Amino acid sequence: ANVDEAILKRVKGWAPYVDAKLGFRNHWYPVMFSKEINEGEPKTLKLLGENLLVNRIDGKLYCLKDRCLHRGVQLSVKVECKTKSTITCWYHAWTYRWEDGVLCDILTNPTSAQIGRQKLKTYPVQEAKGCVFIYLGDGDPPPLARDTPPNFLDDDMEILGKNQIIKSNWRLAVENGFDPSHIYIHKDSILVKDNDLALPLGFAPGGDRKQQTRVVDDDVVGRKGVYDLIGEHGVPVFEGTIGGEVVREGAYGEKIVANDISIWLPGVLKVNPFPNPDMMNFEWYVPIDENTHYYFQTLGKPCANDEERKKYEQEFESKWKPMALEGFNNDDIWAREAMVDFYADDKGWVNEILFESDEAIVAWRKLASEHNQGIQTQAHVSGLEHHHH
Amino acid sequence: ANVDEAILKRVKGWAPYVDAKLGFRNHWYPVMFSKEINEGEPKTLKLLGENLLVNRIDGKLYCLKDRCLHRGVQLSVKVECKTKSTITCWYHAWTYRWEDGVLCDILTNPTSAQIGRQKLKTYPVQEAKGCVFIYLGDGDPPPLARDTPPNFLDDDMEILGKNQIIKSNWRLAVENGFDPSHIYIHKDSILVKDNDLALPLGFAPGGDRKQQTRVVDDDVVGRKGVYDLIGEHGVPVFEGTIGGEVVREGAYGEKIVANDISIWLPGVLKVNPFPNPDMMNFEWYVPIDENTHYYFQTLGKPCANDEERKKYEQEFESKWKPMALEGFNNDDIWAREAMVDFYADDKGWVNEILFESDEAIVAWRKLASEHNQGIQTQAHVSGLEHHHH
Amino acid sequence: ANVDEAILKRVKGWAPYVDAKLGFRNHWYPVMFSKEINEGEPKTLKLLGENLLVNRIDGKLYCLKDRCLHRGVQLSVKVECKTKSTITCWYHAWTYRWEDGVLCDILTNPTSAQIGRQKLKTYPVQEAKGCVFIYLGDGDPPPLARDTPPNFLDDDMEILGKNQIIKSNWRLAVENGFDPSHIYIHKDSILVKDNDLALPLGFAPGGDRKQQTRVVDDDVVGRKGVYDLIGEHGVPVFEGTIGGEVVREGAYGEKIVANDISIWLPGVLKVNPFPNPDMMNFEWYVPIDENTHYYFQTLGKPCANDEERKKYEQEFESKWKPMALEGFNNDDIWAREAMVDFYADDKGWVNEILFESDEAIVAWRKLASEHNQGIQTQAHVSGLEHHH
Amino acid sequence: IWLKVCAASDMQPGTIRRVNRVGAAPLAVYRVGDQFYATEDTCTHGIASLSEGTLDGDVIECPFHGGAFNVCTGMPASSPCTVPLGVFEVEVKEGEVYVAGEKK
Amino acid sequence: IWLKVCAASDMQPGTIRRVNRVGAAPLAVYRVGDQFYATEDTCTHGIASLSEGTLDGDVIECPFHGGAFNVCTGMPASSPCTVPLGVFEVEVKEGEVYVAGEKK
Amino acid sequence: QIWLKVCAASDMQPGTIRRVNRVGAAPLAVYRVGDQFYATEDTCTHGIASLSEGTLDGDVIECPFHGGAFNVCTGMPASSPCTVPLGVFEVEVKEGEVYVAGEKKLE
Ligand code: FES
Ligand code: FES
Ligand code: FES
Ligand code: FES
Ligand code: FES
Ligand code: FES
Ligand SMILES: [Fe+2]
Ligand SMILES: [Fe+2]
Ligand SMILES: [Fe+2]
Repeated sequence: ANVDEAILKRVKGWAPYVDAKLGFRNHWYPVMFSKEINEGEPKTLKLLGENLLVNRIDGKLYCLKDRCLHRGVQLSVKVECKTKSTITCWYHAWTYRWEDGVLCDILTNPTSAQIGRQKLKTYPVQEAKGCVFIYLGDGDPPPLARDTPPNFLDDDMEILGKNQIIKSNWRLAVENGFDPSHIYIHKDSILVKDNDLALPLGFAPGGDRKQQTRVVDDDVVGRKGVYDLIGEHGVPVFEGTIGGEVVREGAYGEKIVANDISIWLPGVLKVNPFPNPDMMNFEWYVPIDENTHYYFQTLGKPCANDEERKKYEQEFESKWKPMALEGFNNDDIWAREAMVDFYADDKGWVNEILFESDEAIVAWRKLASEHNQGIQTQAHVSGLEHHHH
Repeated sequence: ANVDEAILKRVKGWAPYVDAKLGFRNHWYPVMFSKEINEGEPKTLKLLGENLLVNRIDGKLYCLKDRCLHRGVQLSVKVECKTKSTITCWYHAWTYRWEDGVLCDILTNPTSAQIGRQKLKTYPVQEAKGCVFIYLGDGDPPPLARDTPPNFLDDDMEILGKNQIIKSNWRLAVENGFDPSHIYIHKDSILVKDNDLALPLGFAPGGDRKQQTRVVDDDVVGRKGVYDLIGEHGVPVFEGTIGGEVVREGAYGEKIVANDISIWLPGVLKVNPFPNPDMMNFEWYVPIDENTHYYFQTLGKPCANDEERKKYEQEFESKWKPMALEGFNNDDIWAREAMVDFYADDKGWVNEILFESDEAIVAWRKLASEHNQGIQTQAHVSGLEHHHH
Repeated sequence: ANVDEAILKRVKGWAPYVDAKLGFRNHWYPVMFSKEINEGEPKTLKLLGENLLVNRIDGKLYCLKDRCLHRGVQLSVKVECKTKSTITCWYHAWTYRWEDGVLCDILTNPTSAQIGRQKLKTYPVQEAKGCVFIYLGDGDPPPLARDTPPNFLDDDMEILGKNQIIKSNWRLAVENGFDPSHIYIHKDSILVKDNDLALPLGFAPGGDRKQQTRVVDDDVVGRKGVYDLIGEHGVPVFEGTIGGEVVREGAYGEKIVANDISIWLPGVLKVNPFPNPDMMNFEWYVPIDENTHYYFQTLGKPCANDEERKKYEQEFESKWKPMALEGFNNDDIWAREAMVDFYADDKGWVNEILFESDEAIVAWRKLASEHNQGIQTQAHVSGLEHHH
Repeated sequence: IWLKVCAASDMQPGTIRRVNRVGAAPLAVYRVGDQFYATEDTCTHGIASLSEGTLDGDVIECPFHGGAFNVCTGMPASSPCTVPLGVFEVEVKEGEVYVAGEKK
Repeated sequence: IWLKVCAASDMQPGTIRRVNRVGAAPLAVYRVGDQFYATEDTCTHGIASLSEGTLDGDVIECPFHGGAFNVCTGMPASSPCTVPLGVFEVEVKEGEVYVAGEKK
Repeated sequence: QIWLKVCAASDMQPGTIRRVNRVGAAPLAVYRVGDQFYATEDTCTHGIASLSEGTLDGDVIECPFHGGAFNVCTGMPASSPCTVPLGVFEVEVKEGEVYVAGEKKLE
């Protein structure tokens, strides 16, 4: 639907994934932090190509599509919330309820037959761990846990992080994140020295194909993902050689980290333990449009009370955020961007020459193709098209 | 021709209009004011996607297509008018007469067989009311009166105005201007308050839809247009309510304006009287290319003598221009721009959800579709194409 | 393959040429000057749409495609030359030899089955007259002389020049250069006056079509090109008229120049003698992508010793470069840019209305169409495709 | 409770007939074969008159944007339409078509 | 006035022959089946020789840009040609091809 | 040793593929085209795909990953993006028993 049929026909093992250029519909996605949206102050954002508006009323979040039903203008061009529970389009005053999107009034013509007979698209919104999740889908939403990695929602798990827009398709961000051998680009990260980490340069695989990963599709919660087990039978590379001569060495620090990595639909990575032996790293690559994504980074650390929460918060600002989220992950950002040209014409999905560790990426592509809840299409963006027969 | 055939097939009520992305060929269009072009100073512009050159020789205006017949370069890159009646291409010196566009000489080869056997496209140009009109069409032009609103050419009518380039397709401009309910965007205009105008928030229609408009299929000079009669049997709305609560009020001024509003092909609106009970407002939305148009604004007021003309010009510069042409119409500009995305992929022409007052727009779309004198195509811009034998 | 088939069908006399929007594959192309590439200092460039990396090792030049075989990233984003004879991708450490492109090591997995079983594309590189030529083609390359105009490689011919990226398709640059009548745009060049040049405004052709040019396809070194012979039977134009009245005159200087003009595949012009009666001007219009090209300008003057070479170099820097390469040729740059719009949609190749002197351009279009060594396609850029 | 439309003979199969009602919105009567159906005349997607549309079987296509509805059920058949059309009862008594002034 | 061009049999069916005229523009003589026609040889859109073009019925296609003309009327048949070709009536008498001296 | 016992010729239907795993070595793929047998490395030279999981069309095997293909008899590429030839291993049938070479042929 989104890609030349000749290409989809070639990638028989994961065509749905290759076709999912706009992301997967019917999944929850984090788009901002709770503290970024204030009471009565609608905020705009684009998710899966759709312009949305989020507002907080009586502390609860509501989401309406930011596109008037009438002439298709963004209501946000000139926000007019004239009553607590509604928003009035600045153009011809069509008024909608945040609660159900129903066109309840039209100031330019209170006798219009459209009143009460049209409805603006709304999307479920849920806040968890100080993060704002939007269910970009149709029908009643599944539990949030289904689209989050294990432990993210733990009661004692304190979540902190940052978010930003990155210029690359979401899939390139995902594959880079789950890529076992990309650890090489982190060899000079400040976190390595400054946090005394043990970090190999790569991995010499061991065992059979099936042993390289653990595909999860029997999670009682419904979670669908893959675990990277390359380290279970492999031999970590600490001395890189060329022509038999050592030209590079891994990091021989004491802190053991990132020995438990997994990727979960709709596209969230869990690195454990990281950036420190007593922490976890959860990062989402949320589709904005075919060329961009939100790089939603979160770090979690169990905290029994305000005491620890405050301390954690302090270290997050002074150390973890600058040394890890940025000092470590920044290289991930330009790495993703570096793959844009090769895959931009969709040809990269055919011409890529993979090697052993990409077995982890293949497992993900297959899992995503088989368990996604829907392929977002441009028609979903402009307006579904069909001619029942 | 210019739109997906699948879309044109759907809009049976006005396919030609939807197809007219580049504008209607064979109509007169104002592009600048007479004072903007002086004797012997060629001026460039783009109209209906075509690059044009206008020059004033012995007081009379002439228009040539700004594209050499030889290698297609714009003559204007380096203007060489070596004799009062001609223009020489800077590249290989092909020389054309402004009067008829004939290739009368070629300095680089005076023996060329092309001399006298080729003709650069010329377009009729006429100055009226200090405005420069170009007939972007083929063959003998019809009277200018056909493409101008009633009274614009009245002997005593004194015309003053402003012109600029706006980033939106010309049709979005036309529809916004003739939109009966768009008056809502002007509720806070400085003109309404500073000129004590009565301005409702909209209208509750009355009578049959047939009574909502008055189509003029022909008049003394072949004019084609539509009058907005929503206020004839409609009820002006002065109190905007939501859930029964009053949240906004119209303006209760004593000056009654805009009792007569009409749109005419090729796309010029007449508002009478406006912005004052003794004046008229005539505004064109001229197609430059598929994404932009000239917003050619004019205000007219009958003047019997030089004394009145001077007084009017003073009032225009000190009040009407900044308070009306700018203070009022600037909101029309951004409303216009807000509709670009929805119609940019041509899908808005199918997905829009219209309501009662839009009968005016529908009437215009059908009138435009039935009586335009030609659909400008990209082939007109590059060179008409036809193949057979 | 690059242009609408309906258009190609219309230009039966030179369809291959019109389709060659990305240039001709399997030809040598100059891309920079020798002094611009230093030992162990990799340089990036795009040629015929392909991103390339050039490096100098032990003095010799090597050229590798700047695109890792693995995930298609440019190695140049972060160059890692761990050893003198190899380059390691910054992403997963696939390491290639500059000499043959062989994937010889992979630091992230020394046991990988890909090691020694993949090869990154390499292209022949040759330095001549201080110019770096890359053979953007496949298989063993032909002698460089085949793709260079006559005398460029002469023993004593000292070559100096300038190079830059220009925003126009390479063909517009070629046609403007070999265009007999475009001489009109140079009528006010500072070179005309400052170097006392004789320069007509144009030419009134004489004789039949075949006499307007000399198509060269019998050259022993295999070079293919066309000589502009419009001046052998014509009548130079020195008095430009409109309605029979003189409105402009040519230049009546003493120095006779540019009466020996020829264009050669893959797209290099030779103007002789120019800009002075004892010099030659050789310029290439190298395809970078569909919209841009390198304007590789060179001026050659015979020099017998190091002493004369230095003299020439100084004159080049103080006079020839600013007065000719820039003072004269700068008008060629915007002239070619002015034709972009008309040909950008490929419709100009159909709608153009040609006149007599264009016989030279037509001759070139036909020569190029018949003797080019291959049409570069977008598939060559992304990866050749073929279904069993 | 019922309004007199026309004689079953006045409508050729596959045609549409608009029924204007005083002080009320218009209705549309369609003859699909030998059976008659009725719905509100105004397309739920805008202000178009469905009686000015094209009937194909039991599906009416709106002249404005190509949206469509099943005239029997009133359910949308083609995008962009999404809101069900109001359906009215029809009776053919004594070779004459009658439409329920009230929607079922 | 008339110019003796050649013997009808000198031209195979569907072929074109260029006729040079000292101190004048060359002409093109076309043989369509057993009929003969003539026009100016130079395409009106450029410098191409129509005698080096492709004849399809009574329409000559220019070798340069695919423009075309009807060789009987001289009117353009395909873009980009827009200027009509000069036509010269021809007469075949005793197996000899004659072409009018001046355009007509 | 030199010849690896694969299976009985009868255990393979025309147009099928069988994967042969070797301890301390890369897997092979045995193809039956009609009543003749051929063999190549099982791993696609263009990546990490298993050709034994692909589709055999005559004497051409199509890789399941990207659609590349090879001629099973010669091992030469048949469809892009494949460009590196497959190592071919001789196969012989002794007493209705299929045997594949332990070392690839050299050319
Ligand atoms: S576009 Fe929102 S009310 Fe008209
Ligand atoms: S492009 Fe104008 S004379 Fe050649
Ligand atoms: S992209 Fe170069 S080693 Fe992976
Ligand atoms: S008004 Fe009927 S489909 Fe839009
Ligand atoms: S020269 Fe004949 S069609 Fe252009
Ligand atoms: S792995 Fe077989 S074609 Fe790519
Ligand atoms: Fe990373
Ligand atoms: Fe307005
Ligand atoms: Fe030049």
